[PDB]
Amino acid sequence: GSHSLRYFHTAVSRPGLREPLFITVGYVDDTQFVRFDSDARDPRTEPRQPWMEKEGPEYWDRETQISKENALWYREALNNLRGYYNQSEAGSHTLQEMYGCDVGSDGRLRRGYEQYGYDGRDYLALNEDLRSWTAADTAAQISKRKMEAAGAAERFRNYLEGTCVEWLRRYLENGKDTLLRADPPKAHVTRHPSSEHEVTLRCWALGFYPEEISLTWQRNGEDQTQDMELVETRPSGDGNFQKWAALVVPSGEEQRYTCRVQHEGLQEPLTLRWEPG
Amino acid sequence: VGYPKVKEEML
Amino acid sequence: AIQRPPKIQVYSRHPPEDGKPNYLNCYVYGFHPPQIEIDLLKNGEKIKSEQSDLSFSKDWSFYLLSHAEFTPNSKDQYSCRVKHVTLEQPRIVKWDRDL
Repeated sequence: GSHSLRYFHTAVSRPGLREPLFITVGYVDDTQFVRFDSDARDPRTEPRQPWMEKEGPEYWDRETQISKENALWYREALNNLRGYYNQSEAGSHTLQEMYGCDVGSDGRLRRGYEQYGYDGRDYLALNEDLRSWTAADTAAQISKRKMEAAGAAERFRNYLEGTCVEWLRRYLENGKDTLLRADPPKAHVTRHPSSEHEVTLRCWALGFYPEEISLTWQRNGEDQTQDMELVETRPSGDGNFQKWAALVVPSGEEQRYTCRVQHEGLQEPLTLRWEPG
Repeated sequence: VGYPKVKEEML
Repeated sequence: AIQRPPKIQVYSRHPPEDGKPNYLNCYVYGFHPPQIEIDLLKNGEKIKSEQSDLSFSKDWSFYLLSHAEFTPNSKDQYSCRVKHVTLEQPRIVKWDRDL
């Protein structure tokens, strides 16, 4: 199995306050493991999993220090971007960044990422070659030129190929019980009759990890996705996920319809039907 | 661990 | 000019049953910009809740979970109220315990 370490920064300007809001969250696969929030009383990087308590106080202090400096960096970035776009300081804007590394089962760097978003759109991205950049427009071309003149890509490539991949290995060992599990969904179909003519069948998948899952409905080897409501996958609140797929069928034909659940924790796909009781 | 941003490498 | 309204699911962590402690969740996602207010209501009044750390998806849209421990029972009604720039008035989504 492949694995990822990813960090997510969000900077939000706040017209007439001393500082933007800066939040970082880190994830290994689909598990959140750290956070930093510039608005906390005494902002610090904090664990979000019990097994991160394995890291000593140097780890926390250092993550905290760079987060603070990151917050300063974002403040300047937000100012510069408004300049490029002739946007008044009176208005709030959002800069977002996602970055990290994917590693294969073989344990080595399969792919590195560094992407910026501005007011919800792609802005500037490090290419897969880890030495060139893609700018979304002429503002981002200014940022691209700055990154090229500074040689930013080189420093980031060094992180990815060393530090990133090495720490992900370590996190994967320290949280092995949490992180290396594949908890299959518990699945069942429930019945919800509006009238004597029509009933909604809801196929539920609960308690699963990791997030990726396939729920589909079939009638006779015939796929029903054009009639089904598929909700976005949602968190349990305790480190797992939940999802359902519903479709309206005629009363008395419930047994013609099957729900198929596919997930990494399942040896084979589940195929389920609504069952009396 | 995360990556430190430096002011010399600026958007 | 990118403004995406939130999508909202209200739900209990576990299949609900009267007198059994549980967790009430309001998952709010797909939204932009990130400023948002998310309140869990019990019979139309705000209860104490905690909120997850701001995070986002591949299309830059944000997601948050607002959650509270609760003990369901036959009388108490629950809902989640969301305020965002894309909503002309606050949106209230009722907890449907029979989904």
